Amino acid sequence: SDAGINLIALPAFSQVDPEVFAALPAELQRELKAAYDQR
Amino acid sequence: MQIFVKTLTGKTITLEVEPSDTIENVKAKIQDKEGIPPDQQRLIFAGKQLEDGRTLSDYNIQKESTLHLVLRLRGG
Ligand code: NI
Ligand code: NI
Ligand code: NI
Repeated sequence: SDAGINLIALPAFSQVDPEVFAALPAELQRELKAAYDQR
Repeated sequence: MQIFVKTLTGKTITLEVEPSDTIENVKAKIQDKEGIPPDQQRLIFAGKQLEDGRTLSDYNIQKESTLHLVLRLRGG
């Protein structure tokens, strides 16, 4: 059940709005890129 | 006034706020609509991560502005 956190926090890669990802700080971007590669 | 909160998908959440509202107050309104605890919410404006103790006017967030919402991943 603990898997529910990332089901909401990390939407499918194909659904990410590029303009939203670009508005994030660089550290947040790297944190998200790293999390998507571990899926 | 009205502001917009927007996730990684572009999902948009409309909020009624005042410039004196703190960032914690905004995350509380977000919890009322989305059911996400405020500690797991990260709000971003002008490329910077916003601090809960400050207000919208402290960050020069005016009417019809867009804040970006990124939830915390598990563990963090
Ligand atoms: Ni977009
Ligand atoms: Ni939602
Ligand atoms: Ni807080």
